[PDB]
Amino acid sequence: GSWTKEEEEALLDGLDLVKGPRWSQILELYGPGGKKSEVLKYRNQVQLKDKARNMKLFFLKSGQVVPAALQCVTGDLRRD
Repeated sequence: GSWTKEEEEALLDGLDLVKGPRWSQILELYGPGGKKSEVLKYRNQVQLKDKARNMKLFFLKSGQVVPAALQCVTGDLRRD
């Protein structure tokens, strides 16, 4: 359920590397058999997308800087 700090860092690094909200490519890097590591092996594409939106919402709602990697996550950030 809840994410570790390492998982959150991997999602942000993945977004930076795949140059956009390309969730399957993040799992090529960090998912099961990931090229970099398996730190996101238990998060599916639906989970990556929702977490990226929730992290962007967290920075916005707390008045903190949105990292460049999350600026490509656009549109509605509300939970389904």
